[PDB]
Amino acid sequence: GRRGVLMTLLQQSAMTLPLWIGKPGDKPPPLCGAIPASGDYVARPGDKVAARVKAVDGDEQWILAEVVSYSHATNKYEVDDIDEEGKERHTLSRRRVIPLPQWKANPETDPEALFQKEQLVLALYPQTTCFYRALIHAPPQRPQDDYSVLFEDTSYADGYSPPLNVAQRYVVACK
Amino acid sequence: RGVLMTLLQQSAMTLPLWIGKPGDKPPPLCGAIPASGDYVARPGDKVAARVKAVDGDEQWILAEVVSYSHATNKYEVDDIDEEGKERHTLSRRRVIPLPQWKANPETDPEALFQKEQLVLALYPQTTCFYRALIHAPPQRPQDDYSVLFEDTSYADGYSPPLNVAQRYVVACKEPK
Amino acid sequence: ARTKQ
Amino acid sequence: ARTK
Repeated sequence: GRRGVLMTLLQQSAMTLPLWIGKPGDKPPPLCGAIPASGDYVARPGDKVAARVKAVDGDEQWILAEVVSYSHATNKYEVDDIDEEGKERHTLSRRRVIPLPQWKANPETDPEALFQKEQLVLALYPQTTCFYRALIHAPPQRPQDDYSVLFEDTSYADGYSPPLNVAQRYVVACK
Repeated sequence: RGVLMTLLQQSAMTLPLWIGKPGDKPPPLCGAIPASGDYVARPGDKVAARVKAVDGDEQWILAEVVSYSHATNKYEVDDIDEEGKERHTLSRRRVIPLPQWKANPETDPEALFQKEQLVLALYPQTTCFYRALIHAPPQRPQDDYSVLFEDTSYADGYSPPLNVAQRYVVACKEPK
Repeated sequence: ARTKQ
Repeated sequence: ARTK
């Protein structure tokens, strides 16, 4: 059903993220791990993004989405929710779209392309398709590993969740 | 040397704030916003330049672009210290453009580096860039970043917080 | 989308 | 260049 479909989709996208394999001298490119997109970057149809969308009842969420189009006439994206239950294709300004990384960084060769401990990020929360503010708790040690993060969470007396794991595909800058 | 530092500090000071307009986003090279894809720095622009010494040692230095050649896809840059033989011919990936505007904390905090971000930062009283973590972004238009430099002379590997101007903090293109 | 509950 |  829907719940299984969604969680499978997340795994597919996280696992298939290619690892950046440079040779001596090469630097990790924009959109490898934590390396930001170039200024004026425009994501392509099919690219995964975090997209800041409002509901009809007003609450803003960063959702997992895919680019459908970009109009240079209006400087707006169209994006589709990764969930089929999200029946609205959203028109969004650039500041409402964060491209997900297109490579994983290998901690063993390019650790500068990982977020540092205690950096603020947006991260996909487990069992959801949405991104929320978190601090990095630990970077991945090996290419297969997730980050661990502490989500901001007001249900905890100290305001943070326990460490929760999030794949490199699903951790982006919070600016 | 004294005069050099005076000019360098003035260059940090005179970097204009991006004012922009309400409703707008900051341009490439405002503060931490990266250069556009396939950007070529212009003659006279300030850059961090990665210079390989004859013995192989690699150092990012403050420099000024002299030219760019489509023939070779290389820059010439001049070491800011203007001393001896100042000129270097360098690949594009050895040149990071410095910001062309200060990001105003009061209007464009999204264009500042954030706490714990790894950066290359100009070390005080030098013309060289080194790896550092952001300790605090500025909160006033005129204020510096506070950064912790990597520094092996400390047991814990980091300097106390040191101030570095927005002109002189860029994305970290250097392995440890 | 599925949000945090 | 002036180094640290």
